[PDB]
Amino acid sequence: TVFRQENVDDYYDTGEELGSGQFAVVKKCREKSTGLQYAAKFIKKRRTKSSRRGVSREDIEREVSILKEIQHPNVITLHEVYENKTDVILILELVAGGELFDFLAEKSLTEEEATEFLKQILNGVYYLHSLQIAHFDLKPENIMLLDRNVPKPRIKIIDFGLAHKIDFGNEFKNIFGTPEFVAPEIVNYEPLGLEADMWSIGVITYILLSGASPFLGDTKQETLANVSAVNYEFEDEYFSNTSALAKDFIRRLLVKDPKKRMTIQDSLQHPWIKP
Ligand SMILES: O=C(/C=C/c1ccc(O)c(Cl)c1)c1ccc(O)cc1O
Repeated sequence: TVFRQENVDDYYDTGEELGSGQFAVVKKCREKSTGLQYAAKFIKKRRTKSSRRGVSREDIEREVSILKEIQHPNVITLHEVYENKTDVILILELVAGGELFDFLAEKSLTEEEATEFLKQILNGVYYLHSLQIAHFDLKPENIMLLDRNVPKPRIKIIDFGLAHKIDFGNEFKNIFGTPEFVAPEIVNYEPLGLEADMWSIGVITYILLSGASPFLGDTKQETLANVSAVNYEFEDEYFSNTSALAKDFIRRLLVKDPKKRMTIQDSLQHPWIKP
């Protein structure tokens, strides 16, 4: 599938950089014809078949195909896609209130603050899972706020670079996500489904309530070994005034067997969440 091959600079002006990774950079931008503002994600293309630099066209097309399907308050909206010899450029909804990763460093959250964020994450994931889309990269870096200067900020899941359609209940591919947040089946290179996202939600919830990462080791290999062994505990110093029901919610997500883990619907009916 081909994208718009006019020069993006003829239609947009770019500004502040919003983020930067191994194969992508995201810049704030403004569409010349409308004055509306967006985030432009420049993805470096692979230059040869057998290369390890850049992103394969199959991977780029999968991300675009998923973004084109989704429209929900808690996920980004794709506006346009351009390309040239070097890059695919996704023009995405601008979310300018900063990361969930940065806003937490300003403050642990109370259970009310945590559940206000968490309920929005669960709503966005409920939408994705209803469409059989696994995100495969849920972590604070990928959760951003629309406006951080309000008491209950609204959030959006802002990237879909590892997301996959799960039309057979599982997909058998390597997911090189962040060790602290990936489920045991990712660590063990097993078939992957929607359940992997629910594990990641459990990790996010643990961090929201405590400020501490449940599986983090001193090296990536230690973190991955901790995940596979489900080597985590609730430290009293961090959880002494956290409710038992909040711990129960986490405990039912950080479950090695994906079939025994809470689903997204289970998580919305769990007594900590259900109104
Ligand atoms: O920084 C990133 C995300 C940014 C962002 C910020 C505001 C927005 O509205 C939108 Cl859509 C995205 C990023 C994404 C993918 C990747 O591979 C590497 C990265 O660094």
